[PDB]
Amino acid sequence: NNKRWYFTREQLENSPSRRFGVDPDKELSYRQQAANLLQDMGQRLNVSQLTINTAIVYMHRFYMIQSFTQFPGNSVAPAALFLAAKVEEQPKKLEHVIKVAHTCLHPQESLPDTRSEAYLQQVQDLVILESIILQTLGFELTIDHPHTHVVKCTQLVRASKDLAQTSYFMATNSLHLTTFSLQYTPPVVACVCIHLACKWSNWEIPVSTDGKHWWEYVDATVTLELLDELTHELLQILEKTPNRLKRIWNWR
Amino acid sequence: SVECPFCDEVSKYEKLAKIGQEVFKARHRKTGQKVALKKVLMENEKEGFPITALREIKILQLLKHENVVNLIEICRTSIYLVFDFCEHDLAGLLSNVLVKFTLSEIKRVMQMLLNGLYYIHRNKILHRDMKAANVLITRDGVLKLADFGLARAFSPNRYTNRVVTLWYRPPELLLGERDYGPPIDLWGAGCIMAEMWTRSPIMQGNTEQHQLALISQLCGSITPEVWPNVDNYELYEKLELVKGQRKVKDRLKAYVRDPYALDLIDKLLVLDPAQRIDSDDALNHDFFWSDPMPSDLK
Repeated sequence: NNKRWYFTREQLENSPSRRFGVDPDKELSYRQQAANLLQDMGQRLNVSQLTINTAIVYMHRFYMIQSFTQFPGNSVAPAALFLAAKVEEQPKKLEHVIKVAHTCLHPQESLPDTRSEAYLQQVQDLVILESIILQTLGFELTIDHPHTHVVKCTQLVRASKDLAQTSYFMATNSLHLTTFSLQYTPPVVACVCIHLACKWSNWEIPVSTDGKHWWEYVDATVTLELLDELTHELLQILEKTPNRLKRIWNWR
Repeated sequence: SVECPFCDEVSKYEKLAKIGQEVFKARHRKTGQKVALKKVLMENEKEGFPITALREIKILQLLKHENVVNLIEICRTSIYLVFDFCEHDLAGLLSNVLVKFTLSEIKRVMQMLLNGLYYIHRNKILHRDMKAANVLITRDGVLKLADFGLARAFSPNRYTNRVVTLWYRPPELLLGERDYGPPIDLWGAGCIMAEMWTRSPIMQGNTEQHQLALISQLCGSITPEVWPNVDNYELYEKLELVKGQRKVKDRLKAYVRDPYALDLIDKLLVLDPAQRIDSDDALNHDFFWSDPMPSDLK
């Protein structure tokens, strides 16, 4: 059901990984590293950011049920991506995905002979892992991403190509860097991203004659208290991330 | 071993009897509720979990409606899709002489059918396998569209061409069309409607040419006057096309008799996909709104 893959902050604290002796903070790293590996492979495999995003949500959800101590990010990322590419109608061949995973994880090794018993074996490992992901997600694979809603929002509120560009950037980074996708609906996250993007660009969208703030047309539940709270978290993690902000920094 | 909150083991259901030839009729061990378990096939599956099953699962999870088959859950051990069990199907009932529908009831069947189509198309899904054998009727006389393993979401588009069982496959596809839409399902709806009286698939080709010939001997012939722009298909100039030839209403005049039924069928089995009536207008046709009025099933 609806409330199934959204978790409270206390639920996020007592995660499967926590039960096996992983710090809150270590676990957060394990997730960010998975999102990075997913982004690197996806770029090399030439799948869309959408597929990459979908794979990131799978990974996020998969680790609310499973522990990093039992399933390594470096094993789950490729499988999640292999699956997400099928689901988003950009199937990549199994052998192909294994090969790109290998170069990312081991730039200096050289692929085993595709005839070796040890390579036939790593193919079998991925297939087994994909099946475990499907069962962990209970075959719920249709993912909604904030990006859909950013376009809607930043457009109907008359934003420069620029402002819109910064909002998508934030949306993409909220997946790599945070667990918002486990806590807030995509329409809310989109508001969070547009909000920070405005703040980052010194832009303010004017209050309507009715007295309605822009976001009330996006999600009726959303409050400024919450918007400011979440943008602050997102901005803080962005600051801890080397070069990430440089990408949107107005250098003129 | 590994935790699994959201995928139940299929052992919760008790296997009663093979059907598909792996599809089983089964009984929930606690409640007795009868269901159908369809194993997901794994022969020649070289690329992990079959993209065709992912797609179907994706669509079934989306489509929730009184006239669309209902996927209850997915179960592990293989992997099984669980459906509400349904005893009958339009193909079985129509090929069964003891079974008899009144005109009042036929109206109800087409009504439910068209409503199912209207709904799935509304959700940007093409069924792509319209045939009597894919239409279910539940013990309570409720019609459900079933078998979405060949269905596809829709939105110059280049969709797959070898789709829909041959006898129900529309002119467009039999001419090499790849930018088609919901009308392909409506053509199939037509073939099923006529089948409600004739008790047998009206057009039984053996090859693509044989099917296209049969269509011409019924709908008149493929003509740029009748079907604006038809001659842009390279498979039109190539393959054999007849000349002279409209007999939709005469050949069916026998079985049906009712004016309205014949008029709708003429509008479903229309050559130009863009002039073929859609689910919304069909439901609105006088056939469902003149006497006798549509009645429930038993």
